[PDB]
Amino acid sequence: TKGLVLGIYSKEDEPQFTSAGENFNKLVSGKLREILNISGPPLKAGKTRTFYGLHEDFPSVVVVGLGKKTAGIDEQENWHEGKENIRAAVAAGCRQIQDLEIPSVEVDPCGDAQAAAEGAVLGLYEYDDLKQKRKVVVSAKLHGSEDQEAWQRGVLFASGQNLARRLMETPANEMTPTKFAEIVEENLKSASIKTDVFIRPKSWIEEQEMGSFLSVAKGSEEPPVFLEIHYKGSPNASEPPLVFVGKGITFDSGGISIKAAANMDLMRADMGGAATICSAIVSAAKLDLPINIVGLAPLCENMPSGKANKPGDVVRARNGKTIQVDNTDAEGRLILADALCYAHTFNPKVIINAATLTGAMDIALGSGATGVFTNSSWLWNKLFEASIETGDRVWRMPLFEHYTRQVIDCQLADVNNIGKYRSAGACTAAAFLKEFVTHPKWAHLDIAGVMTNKDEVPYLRKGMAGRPTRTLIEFLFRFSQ
Amino acid sequence: TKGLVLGIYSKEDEPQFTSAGENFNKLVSGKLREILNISGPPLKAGKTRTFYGLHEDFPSVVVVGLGKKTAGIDEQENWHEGKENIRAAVAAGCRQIQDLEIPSVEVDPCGDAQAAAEGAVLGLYEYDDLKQKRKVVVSAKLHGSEDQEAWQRGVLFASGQNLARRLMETPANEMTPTKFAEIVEENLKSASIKTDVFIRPKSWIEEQEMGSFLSVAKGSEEPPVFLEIHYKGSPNASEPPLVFVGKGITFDSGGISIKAAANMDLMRADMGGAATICSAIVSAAKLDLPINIVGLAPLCENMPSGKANKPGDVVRARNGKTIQVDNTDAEGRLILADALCYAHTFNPKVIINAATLTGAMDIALGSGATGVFTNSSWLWNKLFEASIETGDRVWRMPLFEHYTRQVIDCQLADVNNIGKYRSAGACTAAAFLKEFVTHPKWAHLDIAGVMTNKDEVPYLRKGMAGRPTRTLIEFLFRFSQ
Amino acid sequence: LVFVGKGITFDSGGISIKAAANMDLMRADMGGAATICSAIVSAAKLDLPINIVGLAPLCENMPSGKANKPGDVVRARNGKTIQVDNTDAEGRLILADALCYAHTFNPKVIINAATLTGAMDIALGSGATGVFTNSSWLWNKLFEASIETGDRVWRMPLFEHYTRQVIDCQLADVNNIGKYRSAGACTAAAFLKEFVTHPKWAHLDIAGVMTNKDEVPYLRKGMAGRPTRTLIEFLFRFSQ
Ligand SMILES: [Zn+2]
Ligand SMILES: [Zn+2]
Ligand SMILES: [Zn+2]
Ligand SMILES: [Zn+2]
Ligand SMILES: [Zn+2]
Ligand SMILES: [Zn+2]
Repeated sequence: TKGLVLGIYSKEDEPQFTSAGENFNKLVSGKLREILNISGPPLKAGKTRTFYGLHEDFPSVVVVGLGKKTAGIDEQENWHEGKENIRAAVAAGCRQIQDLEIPSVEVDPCGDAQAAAEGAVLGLYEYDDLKQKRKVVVSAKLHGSEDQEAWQRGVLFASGQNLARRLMETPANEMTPTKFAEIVEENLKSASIKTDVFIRPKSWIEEQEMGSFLSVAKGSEEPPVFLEIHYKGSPNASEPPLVFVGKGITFDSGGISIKAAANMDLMRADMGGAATICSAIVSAAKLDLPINIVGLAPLCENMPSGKANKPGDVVRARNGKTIQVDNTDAEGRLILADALCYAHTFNPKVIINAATLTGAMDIALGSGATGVFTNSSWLWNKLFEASIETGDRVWRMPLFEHYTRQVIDCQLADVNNIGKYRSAGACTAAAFLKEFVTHPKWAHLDIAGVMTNKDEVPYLRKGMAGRPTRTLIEFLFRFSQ
Repeated sequence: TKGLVLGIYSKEDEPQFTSAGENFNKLVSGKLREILNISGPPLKAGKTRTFYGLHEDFPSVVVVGLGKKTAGIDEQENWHEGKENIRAAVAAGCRQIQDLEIPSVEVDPCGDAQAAAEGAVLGLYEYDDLKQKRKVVVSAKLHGSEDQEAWQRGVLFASGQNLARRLMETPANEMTPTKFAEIVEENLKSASIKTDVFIRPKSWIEEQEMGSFLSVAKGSEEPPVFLEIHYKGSPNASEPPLVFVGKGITFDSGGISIKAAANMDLMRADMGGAATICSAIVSAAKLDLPINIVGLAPLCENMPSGKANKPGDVVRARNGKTIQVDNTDAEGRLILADALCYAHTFNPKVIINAATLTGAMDIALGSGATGVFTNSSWLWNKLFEASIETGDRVWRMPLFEHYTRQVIDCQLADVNNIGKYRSAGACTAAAFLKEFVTHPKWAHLDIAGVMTNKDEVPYLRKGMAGRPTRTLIEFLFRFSQ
Repeated sequence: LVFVGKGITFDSGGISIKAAANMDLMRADMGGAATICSAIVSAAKLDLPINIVGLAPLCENMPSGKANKPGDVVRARNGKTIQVDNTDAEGRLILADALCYAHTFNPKVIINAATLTGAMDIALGSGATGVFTNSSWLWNKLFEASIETGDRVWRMPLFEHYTRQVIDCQLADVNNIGKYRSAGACTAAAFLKEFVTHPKWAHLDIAGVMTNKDEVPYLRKGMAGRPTRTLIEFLFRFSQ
């Protein structure tokens, strides 16, 4: 059987159906509006109502509130409101169809086939892999034939996100460093033949003088990996690549500066930064975006042991700078210090890194937006514009020499791994990373607060969220224009 | 005797003196450069060197590094760098003159008499009032006669700040609610005859239905006050006023949600918001700025007792909204809810409030900038521009409906006093306040992280800092143009 | 004369793991070895006419799958069993064997130094290092030595009162931490008394004089090296 998701707008006499809803109402000789009318209150945005037996092929029709037809970019909220309405409403419709165990659903494009595809595929996603109680996986399809490219591009963007949620969600004993490197490799090679994957072993990592990455890694028995992803999509094979770097800690216990036990299981998602940048690169190659992109993810685990990093140790990063490890839980900093050095080798046009770096970001913006520190207002503008379309917001945070001073604490080393005071922890972790970039166009995104979803963005179940993957794909999309 | 502070720029053969330094070098027949040269390394920004006996009237000459003569607005740091250099350098020079107990100092204007006045008067400030060991108070004067208005306007701006540091620093048993109201009254009436002060007692406050302010206040024995300050500086006496509101908690213990003991003494500065907006209004009236300004500061103490607010209580704000007090330490929120209602009575052109609201602001930006939440980009732009001149930065933080949802937790009341989750505490405290403003141009400044100085801004001793008072005076200055 | 020094090169706490805050300073838990070895290098540069042996057990204290467990009973070189109730009271354990071995040398005097206890820091907090000694003659020579150097010593009690607190049988002859939290410096020293039979032993607890901030003006802020000159000066005068 099929289910049909149909949208309507908020209230004229009648609140308007979409063209597809209106066309369905004519095909059932006015029944759909009749029952909608005797059924109760007008549906508002994100609200659904389900009707049965109106048509032989659609035993379940779910009508969904899209909000005001007029909705556009909201200057205060910094997103396109209308598309947010369409993702929210279609996900709520689709999820009613899966609770009735119906295996396929025709979705009305609602005026924007791309965001309706994104609502349906985000909305229906689940991670029930290691459970014996799995949900019915239903397959969403565009209702109609008129903008199947826009539907399929949304399908594409919502899967990139879903790959990243899956990557993040999987338990750390399953998603080890080589296992993640293998999933990404497999996915990237299915995306395009214009790809190259290098799963670099410890041997290579130590030939590259990556001392601060290697010192995080040694306290675990799990072999680290340096994952080098290439998408050569430019016609000019010598066109300078954009490089994405991502913190891939596959589990963070804290090391010897050990984490509290409460809710420590969420640190399986400390490789969110690698999940995010690698999924956006798989999507860019599926999209055959005409640009060269390198992806760099140092993968390792941070564990207490008799060979772990000790508070006070001084390690040497690939640029020769010494780093005093004052707290072993400020490990991503260390990892990214070498990876951001290596990023420069590629002669990049742009360097963007992503990391679940700091609980300070969560106290600061708590999932309303991911924080970005950038030395370039041009980069800031392109990322900000990219998030107005996706609804997955970005908010700029300061790169002031003020926070740098706080981490240039000599004592034994050139730089300290944690700021001198507790204040502005996101700001001093970003200033730490500035010490390893000499590039005029670098952006640091702190993903820690947008790592999980509970109820905040309606089209995502409660779980690891995969954010800001579509802001990154959209940024690449527009850049390759 | 007099001391003379003279500046020089960083390195040509010779690093250049200012006109005044160069003129002094000619008056001592080349001695000053001679000794500067045999004395050691070239002074860099903020560095000083002191020379004795070059001239009969100036037994101590302190030469001060101004940095690069070319310094202007820094696009990355968002301030005028050169003026920051001049405040820093002159304060370091002036403080050498006070450590030698010299009672007067001629200060070179360094190309910007206003910032050199600001360095000297900020630099030399102290709060030693209740000590028997007091510092020599030296008197800084412009070296020369050429821009005595620019010198005196800086004197004016730096005193407004110093009034606010003094207000903040004083122990809470001395700076009670009527005592603060009396200091401000006295200062405002010395500033202009175009002023009106209303120290409103409890009787008035309860006739105005200010239930959420009154419920914070009742747990202390100290009578609360509502301070209404008017500066009628406009030619049009019916010109709509700008209104400034400020949290005046004179000591915050936490109430029944009691604070930890460690460093609780700093909550004598929880009236920083009232200190800041009242000092800027005293400065605006000294400056005879042609605008109408009302200042509103609810003053009270937050103490545990047998009549204190209890976690879970529901109080009624002046607009009739009920507020569930889930945590009694989120009291400023409550106080400001009534004051921001009353602000609307004045038919204001602009509503700006300031509050040491949240330690979450300190985790977020930690004294690199004060955070501002505003529903208007026009207000944001004027405040941001104002802080480029003063060096006392502002950084915009988001007013998203996302944080509103978190505080619209019904349960017993229309709004909860703390957000549902711990995340984004600054953002949900600001969204709480949005619930009490209907004005299209409101700005909320969270002053909590810029409350203290340790070493971060060089021209301020370690202590309560009085920030962002000059950003506010400067904003008023430009608005009255 | 034999000098013994705790050389823990990093102390994490083991399984009784330290809090994260400021744990980097435990790189200085070998301060006791640093102190006694530097004084012996100085005594030989000074060609002091005496025989000096220096003994420093050096190791690291880390959590792992083979680390000491709270409750374990280990056997010291004199055959006494020691119940390790808390793995962060490790220097105690280390010094127990080293102080046994010290006796082999037939020494005139046995002095050990250790950053043993944060309880010393609560007690005297860098105004002086604490010394527990069964001899007033040793106390007098060390005290006089610190009048010259300015790097003070303050005597702390070796009462059988604190011994009783650590003679808690339960599984072992001696427990590694005192029964109550009180007098932690005093019960850690009484623990060590259980391994000395020599009539002239001094225990110096160096924990509170480990760092300098502003307290003694001629030292920058950092690890301070105290009480090294009190020890050199004591040797100097002894060799007279
Ligand atoms: Zn960590
Ligand atoms: Zn981490
Ligand atoms: Zn409070
Ligand atoms: Zn407060
Ligand atoms: Zn220990
Ligand atoms: Zn130890």
